Amino acid sequence: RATEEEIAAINSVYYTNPVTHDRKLNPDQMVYRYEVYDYRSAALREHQL
Amino acid sequence: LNTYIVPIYPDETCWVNDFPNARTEIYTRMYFNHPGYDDYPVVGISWEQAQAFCAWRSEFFRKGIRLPEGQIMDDFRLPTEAEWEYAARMGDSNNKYPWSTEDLRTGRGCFLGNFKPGEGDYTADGHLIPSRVSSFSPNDFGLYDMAGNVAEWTSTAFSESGLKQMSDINPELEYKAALTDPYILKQKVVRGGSWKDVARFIRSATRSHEYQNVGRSYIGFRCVRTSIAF
Amino acid sequence: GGELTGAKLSSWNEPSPFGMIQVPRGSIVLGNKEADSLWGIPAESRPISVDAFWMDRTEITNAQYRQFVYYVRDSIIRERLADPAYGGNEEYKITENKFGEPVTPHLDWSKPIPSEKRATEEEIAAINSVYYTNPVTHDRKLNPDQMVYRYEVYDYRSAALREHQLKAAKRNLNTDIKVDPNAVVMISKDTAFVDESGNIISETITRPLSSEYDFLNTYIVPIYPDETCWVNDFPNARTEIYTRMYFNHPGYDDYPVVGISWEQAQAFCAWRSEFFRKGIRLPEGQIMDDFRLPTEAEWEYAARMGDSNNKYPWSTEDLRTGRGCFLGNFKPGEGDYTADGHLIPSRVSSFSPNDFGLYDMAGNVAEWTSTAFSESGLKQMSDINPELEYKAALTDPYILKQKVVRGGSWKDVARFIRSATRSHEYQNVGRSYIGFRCVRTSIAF
Amino acid sequence: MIQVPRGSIVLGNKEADSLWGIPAESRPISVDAFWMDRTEITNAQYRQF
Amino acid sequence: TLSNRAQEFNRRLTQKTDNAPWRRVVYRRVDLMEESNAVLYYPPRPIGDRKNLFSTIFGLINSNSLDVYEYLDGFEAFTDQYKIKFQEFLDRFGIYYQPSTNKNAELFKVADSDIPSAEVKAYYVKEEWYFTPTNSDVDIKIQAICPIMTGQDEFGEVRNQPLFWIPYENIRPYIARERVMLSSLNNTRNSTIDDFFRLNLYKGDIVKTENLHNRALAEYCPTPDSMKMESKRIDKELQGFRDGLFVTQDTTW
Amino acid sequence: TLSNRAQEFNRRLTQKTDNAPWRRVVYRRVDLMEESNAVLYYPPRPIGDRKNLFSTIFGLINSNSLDVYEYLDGFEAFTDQYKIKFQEFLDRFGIYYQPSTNKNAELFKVADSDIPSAEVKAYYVKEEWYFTPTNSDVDIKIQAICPIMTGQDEFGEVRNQPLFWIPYENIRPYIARERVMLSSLNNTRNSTIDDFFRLNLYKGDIVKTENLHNRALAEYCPTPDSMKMESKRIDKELQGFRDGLFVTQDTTW
Ligand SMILES: *[C@H]1O[C@H](CO)[C@@H](O[C@@H]2O[C@@H](C)[C@H](O)[C@@H](O)[C@H]2O)[C@H](O)[C@@H]1O[C@H]1O[C@H](C(=O)O)[C@@H](O[C@H]2O[C@H](CO)[C@@H](O[C@@H]3O[C@@H](C)[C@@H](O)[C@@H](O)[C@@H]3O)[C@H](O)[C@H]2O)[C@H](O)[C@H]1O
Ligand SMILES: *[C@H]1O[C@H](CO)[C@@H](O[C@@H]2O[C@@H](C)[C@H](O)[C@@H](O)[C@H]2O)[C@H](O)[C@@H]1O[C@H]1O[C@H](C(=O)O)[C@@H](O[C@H]2O[C@H](CO)[C@@H](O[C@@H]3O[C@@H](C)[C@@H](O)[C@@H](O)[C@@H]3O)[C@H](O)[C@H]2O)[C@H](O)[C@H]1O
Ligand SMILES: *[C@H]1O[C@H](CO)[C@@H](O)[C@H](O)[C@@H]1O
Ligand SMILES: *[C@H]1O[C@H](CO)[C@@H](O)[C@H](O)[C@@H]1O
Ligand SMILES: [Ca+2]
Ligand SMILES: [Ca+2]
Repeated sequence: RATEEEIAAINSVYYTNPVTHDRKLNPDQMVYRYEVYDYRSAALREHQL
Repeated sequence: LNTYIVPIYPDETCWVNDFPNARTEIYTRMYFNHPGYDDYPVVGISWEQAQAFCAWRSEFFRKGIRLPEGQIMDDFRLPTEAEWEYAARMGDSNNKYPWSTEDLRTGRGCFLGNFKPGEGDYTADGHLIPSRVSSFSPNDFGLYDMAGNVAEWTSTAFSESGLKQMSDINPELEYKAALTDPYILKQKVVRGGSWKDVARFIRSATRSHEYQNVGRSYIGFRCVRTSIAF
Repeated sequence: GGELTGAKLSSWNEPSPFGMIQVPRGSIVLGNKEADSLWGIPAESRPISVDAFWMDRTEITNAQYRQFVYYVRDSIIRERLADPAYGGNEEYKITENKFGEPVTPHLDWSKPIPSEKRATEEEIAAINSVYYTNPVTHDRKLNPDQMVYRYEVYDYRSAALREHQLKAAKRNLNTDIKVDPNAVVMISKDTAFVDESGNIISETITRPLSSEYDFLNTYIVPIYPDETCWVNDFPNARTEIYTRMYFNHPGYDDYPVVGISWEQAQAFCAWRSEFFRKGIRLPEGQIMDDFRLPTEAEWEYAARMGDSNNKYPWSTEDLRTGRGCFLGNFKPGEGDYTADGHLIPSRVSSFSPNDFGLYDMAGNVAEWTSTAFSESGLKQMSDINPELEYKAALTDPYILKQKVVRGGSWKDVARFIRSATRSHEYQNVGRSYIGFRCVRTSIAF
Repeated sequence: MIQVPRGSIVLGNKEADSLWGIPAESRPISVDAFWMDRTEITNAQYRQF
Repeated sequence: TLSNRAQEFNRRLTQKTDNAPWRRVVYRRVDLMEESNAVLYYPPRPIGDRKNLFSTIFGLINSNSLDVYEYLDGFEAFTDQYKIKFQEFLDRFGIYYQPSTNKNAELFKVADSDIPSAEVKAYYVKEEWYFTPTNSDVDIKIQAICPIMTGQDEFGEVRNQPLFWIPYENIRPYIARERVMLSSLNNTRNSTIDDFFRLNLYKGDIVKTENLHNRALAEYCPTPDSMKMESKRIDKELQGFRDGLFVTQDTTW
Repeated sequence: TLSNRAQEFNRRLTQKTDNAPWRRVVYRRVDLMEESNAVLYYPPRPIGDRKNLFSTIFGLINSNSLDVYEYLDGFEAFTDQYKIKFQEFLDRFGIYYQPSTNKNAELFKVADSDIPSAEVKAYYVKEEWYFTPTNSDVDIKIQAICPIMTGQDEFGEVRNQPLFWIPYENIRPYIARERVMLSSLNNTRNSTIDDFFRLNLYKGDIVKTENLHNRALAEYCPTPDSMKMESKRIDKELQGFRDGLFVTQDTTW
């Protein structure tokens, strides 16, 4: 039920084996971004601003 | 502030790479993609991928709760090796396994976990590869598969003398390795034993280790969350 | 957000194969603990574990293989009918949709092949192209040089190897080691084609790893049984009658097929997998495992019913029942093949089955396995799902093309019908005492 | 998740194997209460991520 | 000469003990005057194209296709410092030789009578038992072998002399092609020396273990009976580790 | 060469006894001729790149990467006054040497046979037991180690000569990288000398204690049996302090 550009955007994350023709999520595209604040390192006495 | 961008898709090729000269590509093709394995522990997951999953879980949990002003919650995380060993043995120093008895089978001859009981004999307990979770009895605490099935990641960095270098209270040996650090500095502790381990390694006191970027067909993980209790 | 529920997959339906039984997962000590001490062969034993699989109840019969041969004949005849050289009738080769969309050219099996009496001159020529008539005896038989099956197989296990990753940086996880651009990984694959002259050209291409096509192997194999084995295996014997009638007589229809080489058995398994997939509807995402020859570990485990106390496919240590009836078809006496009632392979299921329900695991015909033969292979294989797989290069020495054979046959002594005795044969050799059955990895929980 | 109460335990084993050549190392420690997953993470749970 | 398929297969058929959580190095004296051990002895002298293990080793050394190292008492070092010079091995052990008529594949000319094919009557086998991390099974890997020449001691008495250390990886490709017979009751040449070593068909008693003091069995076992007793004790230790790995035979439940 | 992460982690792993309410200094003698102590002995002489503790110490002193101080009777002083000069240590202990072909990481040229790596069969370990003020737990810290040469006393008899004192902080970085095997029954090199010392896997007897009179056990224990008895008594005192710290095993309520 999508459009052409929608289909392109959806397929951008999928990879198809040219031989056996299986469409699976591309592992090189399944990347998660996230930040963590080091509370313990910030609380160190030597790390006082 | 530490920023990470981690590829989080499981390494399904572990089945092929862990066991040369075996017909294990079927698991590389089906284990993570078959509906029949849905309730089986996820394998081929690296330490970094597990950390990313815990961060995503914390974000997901926060996104769906209304918190009164000032409330600060703790995030999901991998357990420390001390926390893991305390939970596996039901906080009792007389237990060698996640059960009261010293044997590995019940009075009726049934094994208490999924490991490699015999020589070349993985299926003595009824399962060759990992079984569906909750297939055996739980802890007194109520935990399943603390021995066998898949060995589990912990947040503790591995040191041959790490028990001596940790603290007495809430012990933790935490290391954030640098990218250019020697590969030997990037090992993390693993606990519990797996479907391919002899009875010695499913003991709750045995420590294993693995490199933080390596996924294995016998290493999974579970999350912990510090609880505010009085 | 929310809690940690699961992202479940859509349930699949598992089609139980016809003519097969289910062998459960388990463990067994392959080999014999005690040696003969007069055969001068040291005893080698090794405990292993295997997963559940479907296994053919009996060995492949003459009719079951004739189905494969007839499919090949019909496909070649249809390909020739829709060809300018022989016919020209394009109705035999679909190349477009009803809407006119160009599509992959493929045969249209819906339309029947013309009958010899009702077919025109060009159709008769196309049909006759796959037959050969003896100029002396005037006997019309399928031309073996024309009965060739083409098929491709993807090397999933080789593609999953860490050394074979398509990205160099992904070939080594040790961060102390840098990726060298000049490093090239050499890979080998099998290809086959038909030149303009009509001959089959097969070769092993060795090239640097660059794409997924490096893991695709193509074979064109002549699959007609080698009926002359009866004459060649037994000099100074009147065995040409079997060379003439064994694979061609209706009375031998339910007898195991012989004269089949390892390559022909692999081609038959590939055709069986293709047929099965063609005859089923699968929910989205469903993945099935193809029919294959058993590994020698799987064969030994199934033959002995997963019990290490069994030397044969029966509980008793004796070769006869309490009434003196033999439990299999082999050579029980000296120059006496008929002590069990049969001289040559008997009709399948002529004796009692296993506890697993398998027939003729001892005697009748020896059975091909997918394992490459090595004098120390039990030690070189893995503990779980053991397998020793070798894809020999076409220019490899002949010594490297031997495959393990299990079970013993109608011409074997009791020693070789033991479930632990290993034999071997060259992959391109068909014998009058070697058949095969297929297995299929089962998705069971 | 189930709740694990605060407590103390002697990590490690007092007696070694003497065939593995690994000396025994033991240390008593204390931990606070925490929630722990009842089972290890399954395929579907990671597929959600 | 080898194809890419063959190279891949061979590289897949090697034993890797890199991450073994348990290791044990054992030195065994394999005596060729015992049945199941004379496989490496037959024929005592070359019979047409048929040579025993030491004949093959000497033939390869006469070429430049095999590197051997001095047998040093206490330790082994397979480095270029200890690499053996063939010329200074023959006159050392009194092997009469003549100048070669071809400099290719023959450093010197030695007659079969001069080669001590039948005098070499024992071997030192350096085995490493290891526990596989991924598979959780015990295996044995051959590291090196040392031929022992047993000529007659000057002034009287007998004397066994180790010759050199041959790393097993160096000789493996050459002995994987030599087909031999494993029994006197069956003379079919269906196996190879490589299969003989990989299947562990040799029977020897332990003469040294990798211990913290670098002690050999002889240093604390005065008599041969005590040496046999100590070897049996060490073998019991190894079998005890193997048995204690598993629990399926413990019926105390 | 270390990263900032590694430096921070290392300085987080150091033991501090700054404000301990209780302390006790003990000089133990560890005999290398005992199993679980030969970890510092193997190999007696360098096997390729494998060296025992004294070989590493001697090599480090041959460079200028380690400072060692004279062993004085009665007290230890790690100051520039007592810094040992490598030149006036080889002749004093009969170690033959030749001029070095290089002056970088080589003060002189000493052969492996000349370096007394097998003669050093005992160590002096200076430990400090302390009570942690913030944590309330007992721990042991290593201050220095002295190799003892066990050569042959002139005119007969044996003679043990302490060589020098090596502050543990000076040698810690160098012995935290070399892997060793901790047992003769498992030859895996899964540990380091630093792990061996930090886990207190060595077994020695108390030869001295810090007391107000500066008395060594040898000055009031005339025989080896009495010295062993005194060492047992002092070990009992230490264990008694540790046990009396806590009251969780006193069911007299
Ligand atoms: C029949 O088989 C014989 C071999 O036994 C072939 O003859 C060979 O080739 C000819 C050209 C020469 O004379 C000789 O070399 C001879 O040995 C003969 O050509 C026929 O096989 C070929 O045609 C088949 C056919 O038309 O049915 C092919 O079958 C498959 O073809 C499709 C290939 O894409 C495949 O469709 C695909 O998969 C299905 C599941 C579906 O997704 C569809 O959309 C896809 O396109 C068919 O299902 C197959 O049956 C056969 O491969 C081919 O060699
Ligand atoms: C085996 O290999 C031979 C070539 O060595 C194939 O070629 C045959 O041989 C010639 C002499 C005859 O005239 C014909 O019979 C001819 O078909 C033979 O068929 C077999 O082919 C198989 O192996 C090929 C290989 O490994 O080279 C497979 O890949 C090839 O085909 C691909 C088709 O898409 C092609 O990819 C396409 O081109 C490249 C340049 C690129 O643009 C890509 O995106 C395109 O899709 C590969 O490069 C080819 O290598 C072949 O499919 C397979 O059947
Ligand atoms: C023979 O006896 C001596 C002395 O008891 C031992 O040292 C040796 O190991 C063997 O038992
Ligand atoms: C041996 O005996 C002497 C004399 O009593 C003591 O001084 C020493 O401590 C040990 O007991
Ligand atoms: Ca588990
Ligand atoms: Ca049969």
